[PDB]
Amino acid sequence: NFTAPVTTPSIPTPIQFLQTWLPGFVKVMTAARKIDEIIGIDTVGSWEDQEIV
Amino acid sequence: NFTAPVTTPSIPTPIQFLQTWLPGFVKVMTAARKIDEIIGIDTVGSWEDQEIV
Repeated sequence: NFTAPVTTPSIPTPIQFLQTWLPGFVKVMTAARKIDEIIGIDTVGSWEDQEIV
Repeated sequence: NFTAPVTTPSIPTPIQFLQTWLPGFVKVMTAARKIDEIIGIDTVGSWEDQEIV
C-alpha cells in the first residue's frame, strides 16, 4: 500500500535561512603604538619638503 | 444557689480575630547567578533559529 511518494522524503528546511549573522566583524590587534602617548605629535612642516630647522 | 448557666462558661474570644498577618511571604533563594555580571548579555539572535555566525 501507500503508493509511491514521487519525491524522496527528507528534512524540508535547509541549514541556511536558519542562521543569523552578527552585524560586526573581528579584526586582528597587532602590536601597540605608544610613541604619541609618550612624546606627542607636532604638525609643523609641509609635504614635498626636505628639512626641518 | 446561683441556678445554672445553661451554656458552659469559657473564655469568650477565640485565638483568631486576635492575629495580624504580615503582608509579605519570604522565599528561598538558592545559589547565586553571576554569569551576567562577569560576562554580560547580548541579544542578537531570534527564536526558531539554529545557529550563530
